[PDB]
Amino acid sequence: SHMAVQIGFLLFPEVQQLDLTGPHDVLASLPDVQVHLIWKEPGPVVASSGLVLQATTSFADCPPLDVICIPGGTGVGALMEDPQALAFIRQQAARARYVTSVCTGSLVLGAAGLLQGKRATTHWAYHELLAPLGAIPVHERVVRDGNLLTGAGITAGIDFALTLAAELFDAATAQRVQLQLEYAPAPPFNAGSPDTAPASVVQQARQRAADSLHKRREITLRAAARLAA
Amino acid sequence: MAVQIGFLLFPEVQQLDLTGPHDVLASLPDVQVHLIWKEPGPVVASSGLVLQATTSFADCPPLDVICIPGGTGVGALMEDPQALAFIRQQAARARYVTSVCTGSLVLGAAGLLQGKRATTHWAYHELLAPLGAIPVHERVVRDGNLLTGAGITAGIDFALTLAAELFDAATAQRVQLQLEYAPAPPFNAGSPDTAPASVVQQARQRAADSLHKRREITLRAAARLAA
Repeated sequence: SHMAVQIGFLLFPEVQQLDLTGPHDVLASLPDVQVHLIWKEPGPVVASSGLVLQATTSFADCPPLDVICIPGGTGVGALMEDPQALAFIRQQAARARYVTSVCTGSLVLGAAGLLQGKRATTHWAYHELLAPLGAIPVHERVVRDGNLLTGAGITAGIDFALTLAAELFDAATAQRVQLQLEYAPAPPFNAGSPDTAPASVVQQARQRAADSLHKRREITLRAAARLAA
Repeated sequence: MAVQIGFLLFPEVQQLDLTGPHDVLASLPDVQVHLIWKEPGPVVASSGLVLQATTSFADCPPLDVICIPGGTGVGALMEDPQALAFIRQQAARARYVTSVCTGSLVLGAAGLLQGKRATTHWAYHELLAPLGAIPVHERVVRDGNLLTGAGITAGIDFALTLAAELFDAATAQRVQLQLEYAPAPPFNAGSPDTAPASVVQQARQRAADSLHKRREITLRAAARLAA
């Protein structure tokens, strides 16, 4: 309808698609919502896995949003130094009801200056990069600070989206969607956190992520210097 | 030698049934993931999200794993002889024949649940028995090389279960940690067993028209298997 809640996801090259598609299917289940997938131009955008998604609107044509949501992925390092994307995020965040992210999407909110003095979370492996962007880093899976809501790594998007649904509507509506989703998780292993995974598994992951972390540290301190000037 | 994993991608799919498992399985070493429909190109999910089929039925390589997601669109597939024939063709040699949520009703319409333990979405569970299944109220059910997941988000638990079978526990644990899959749902309403009675009533009231239309399709599909 013309009175729909306007929800926008930034869709960028090398996005982690589940950061976007998990929340999308939760929020698209709510009454009279319009969901936008936003990039520089409408058209195909390839996720890090090779899954092809389709942007529905340009930055220029995007209507004022009730909710803006920034997903994470390999592609976040480019976005943290993209003046056009950061300008769009700051413009929309001026008047949004909720300014939101999942996973390393919060590093993009950080680069835009929107985490200064604010409680935030991100993916467990990249949590150290919050403090240089002015955030109060919180080791919780969904973190609220006023109208800012951030989710932790990838699958936290589902927990994040049900939390947001309760704020947009009410607990009864969020619970109905949870039941329609049959979201009563029963993971076959207990390795979802660095605190519970076998030590060997946490070590192999920190070994894998080390190169990305050192590259994102340098981008993060360049982004922090631009907020300082 | 790469493990070939194929998802059926059909109009009015419930996209999270596909995209959850896709991001888990595409994280594994030595895999190639296909999104299969009658022709490559755009397929629109029930939410209006546009996905892209990568291959036709004809160009699809022999699959190690076939996975059928669910959604509003399964009713049409349950009476689509081309889709059911394609599924039977791949099921013949596939190492694993699989589904998430109401995707198991399509496996049922294809004749692949006869005498097998299976699950589906809680609201449509009564439709498994007429398609020949032994209905099991568990979130991931394995019967030989058949693995079925329950409603929508069960696809993530299903895919980690499958990952351990294709590779090993350590490989599945590495992916679970990369996905930070340590769920903390803000409510306890994911099952009809735990949700408030008012919430169950409203979910059953929303599903009723879909369930009646699917009761009718199911009994036509069962009658074809019998004849």
